[PDB]
Amino acid sequence: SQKNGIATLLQAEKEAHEIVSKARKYRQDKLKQAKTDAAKEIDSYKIQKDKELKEF
Amino acid sequence: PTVQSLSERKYSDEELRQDISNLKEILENEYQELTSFDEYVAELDSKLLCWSPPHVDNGFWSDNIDEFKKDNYKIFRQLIELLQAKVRNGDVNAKQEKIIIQVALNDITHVVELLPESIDVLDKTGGKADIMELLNHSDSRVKYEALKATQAIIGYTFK
Amino acid sequence: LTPNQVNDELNKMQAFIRKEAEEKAKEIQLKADQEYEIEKTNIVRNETNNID
Amino acid sequence: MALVQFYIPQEISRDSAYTLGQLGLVQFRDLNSKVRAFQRTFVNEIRRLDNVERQYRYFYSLLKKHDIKLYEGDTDKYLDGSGELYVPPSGSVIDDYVRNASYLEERLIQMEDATDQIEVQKNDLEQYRFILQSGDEFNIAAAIGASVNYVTGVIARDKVATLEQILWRVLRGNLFFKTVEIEQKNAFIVFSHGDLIIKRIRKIAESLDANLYDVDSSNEGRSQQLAKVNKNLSDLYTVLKTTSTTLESELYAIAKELDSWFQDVTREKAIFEILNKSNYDTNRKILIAEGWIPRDELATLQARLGEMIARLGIAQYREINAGLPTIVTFPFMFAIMFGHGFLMTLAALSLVLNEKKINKMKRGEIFDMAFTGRYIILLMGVFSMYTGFLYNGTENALLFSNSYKMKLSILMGFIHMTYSYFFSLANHLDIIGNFIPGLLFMQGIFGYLSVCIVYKWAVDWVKDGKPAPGLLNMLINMFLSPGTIDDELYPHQAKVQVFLLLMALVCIPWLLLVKPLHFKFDIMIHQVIHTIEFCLNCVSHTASYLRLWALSLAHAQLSSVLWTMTIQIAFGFRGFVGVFMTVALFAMWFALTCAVLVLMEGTSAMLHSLRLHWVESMSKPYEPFAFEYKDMEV
Repeated sequence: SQKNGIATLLQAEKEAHEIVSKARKYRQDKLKQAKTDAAKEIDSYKIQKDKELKEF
Repeated sequence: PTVQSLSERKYSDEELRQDISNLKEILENEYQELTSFDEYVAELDSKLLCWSPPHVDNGFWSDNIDEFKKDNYKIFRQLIELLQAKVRNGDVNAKQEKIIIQVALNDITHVVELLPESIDVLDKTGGKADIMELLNHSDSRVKYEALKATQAIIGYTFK
Repeated sequence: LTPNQVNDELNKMQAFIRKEAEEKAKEIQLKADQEYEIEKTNIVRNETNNID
Repeated sequence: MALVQFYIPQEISRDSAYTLGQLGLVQFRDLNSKVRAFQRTFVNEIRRLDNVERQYRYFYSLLKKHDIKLYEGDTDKYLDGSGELYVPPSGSVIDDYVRNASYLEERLIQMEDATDQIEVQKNDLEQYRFILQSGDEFNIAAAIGASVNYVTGVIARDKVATLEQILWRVLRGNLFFKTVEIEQKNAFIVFSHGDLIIKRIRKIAESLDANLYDVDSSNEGRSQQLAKVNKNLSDLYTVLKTTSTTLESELYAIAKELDSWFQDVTREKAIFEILNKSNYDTNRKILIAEGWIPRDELATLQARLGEMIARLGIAQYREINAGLPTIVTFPFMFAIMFGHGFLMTLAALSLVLNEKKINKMKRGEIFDMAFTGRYIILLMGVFSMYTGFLYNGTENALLFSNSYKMKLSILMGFIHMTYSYFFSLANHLDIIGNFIPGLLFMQGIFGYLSVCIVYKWAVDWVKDGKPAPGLLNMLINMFLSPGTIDDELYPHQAKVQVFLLLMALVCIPWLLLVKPLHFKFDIMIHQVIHTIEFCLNCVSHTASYLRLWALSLAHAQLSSVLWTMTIQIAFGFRGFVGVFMTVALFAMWFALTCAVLVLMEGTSAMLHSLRLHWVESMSKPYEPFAFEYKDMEV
């Protein structure tokens, strides 16, 4: 029964490495999502300062 | 030491080796980033001696030896007067005086072994007599540091 | 020797390797969220300095 | 349970798992180096091997600095007493074991260098203090200031001082002296010269094999310098005493830790090779499995490491058939060549208790291998006394004792020859073959020759004779079909030689014919080479039996000649001449008899060689030699 579970453990190690590769891919995509979600914040402070400059 | 020994025996995960290698550079450069004269003057002025990564190097005492010499070696006479004054008031076989006696014996051994002109300050001040008696007491690591400090001044006497 | 001990040992080893793989897998996004928030705060301060 | 890992090729994993199962093991499952996250090809195993090499170099430097010998033994199991103390049952830590040895060696090197420098400085100042104090006298007259110049120095020979005084007196005028002082080894010299020629005297004194300077000690800033030299020599003795006590306490406190650290570094270095982190180990042992073993069964499983399996902590035949009949056939046939066997049993039994002390004595190369095989020399030495006591039946003349001892080795070797064929026929269990034809022609010829030798000793009345018997009947037989027996054979009536020749001639086709029937449920050349090799070995195996009776009769004649030639001369000339001549003749006779018995015991390896090659060829290698000593041990 070792010859049937040996390939299941060998594929289970590759799936376990693939899960960490998927988590590293999501962690790598989280920086691009943070930069894309952070690059738009300058327009609200620029328009908020322009509203305070237009009010003055 | 755990980061340096753990840096050689890395794991399968790259995040552990990148975290240990990233923390080892900031931990090693954190103590090396400070000045030896401000650390030695702050530790000697604060009256608290302790070991560090840059305190066991002979280059710090050799670099601060010329800057410390301003009153005929008054800085080394103040450190030897702090070690001998700690030896008289607050006698050995104590927890507090053992660290300052060991660090003052290592720094006095490195400063005495660095230049041969600091031996006159120890004989003029009077801390050279307590260095020979401090070796025969307990704390044999501090007795080995005082044995190296007495061997450094004893090496310049006879060649 | 027997196949039941190898089947139980491989069955425990596969579940332990899978649970260790997922439990070691969650920390990448668990630190990546705080890293993305720190990068967004740094970019927001970098834009707010020139805006001010 | 204790996690164990083994590495070997993927060809004998079924045979390697049987030894671990018989020695204690459960949950044997085959795996690879790409399943778990703790066994794969990584550089961490090479870095741990480099850290184990640096820890081995630090342990070698600490062992060399400790003044102790290098530790060894290969202690890896926990069943023994010293293996449990020299090997921890917990996990392996390379950094914690490396830092505890590097931290001790880093202080031990500075303590040894400071102790050697303080001892050299204290020996120099103490050596120069007595020279300065002795030279100052020849009361303060020369060490406190004067108008004359003195030259003090130590020298190991007065001839160099006489030649330097003759050269200085001949080449520089009367500017020398003549002084001699005994010292502790060197001699104190006393030279005097002018105060304006001290620079020229340094080159001639240094070039004359001497160190005659103005001042021996390096303390001359006051009057006198011996007071400061007595203080420096009074503090250097205390600093050298404290450094010697701290160095002795450090080496005595670190010697056992380094000795256990070497044994832990052996298994820690073996764990890196068991991890398979190198590309060369992947193309050598492709099979790597794991199993569960208990703590109590880990000692018995770690005692025997199988044939090629690597039993990790916390010629591979085991049962048959390599050395089964060699344990009885080896010492019994080897002891027949050697009562003379009492000295071999006493010398063999004397090394039992003294094996540990005799292991480190370093005396001889054959005595060490005899001390390792104590059970073989004890069994063969004990069995040699029985057959040796019978020869040295009786023997009083020539051609009387050799007629029975010559025919005794044929019947003695025939039982081992039939036992080797029965042991070879028992193995491999149509499903059997290649052994029914063997021992049929030699069993008939040698069976009728042994039967004629057995019936020859009963031939009384006259229908008997001793020409020789044995070889004479077999030599006369097989050359005459019409005859019956010549001589001393069973006369019933003539058909014994016809049945023996028919059974020996019928074994020719049955040998090669029985190979394909026994092989099944390139064989031609193997059957022809096995037929010619069996035909040559059948005559060579029976022909090689003469060395036991030859060496036995030669040793018995060589012992009885000296004993019969010394016993009569020992008892003659009564008085002091009988005690002195009997003591010297008995001492020289026993001294030559011990060397003759050691020469026969050293020359008795023909049964081990012929039993190792010829007996091992038809039975199945060096597995029977280790299997014979391992049989009596277990």
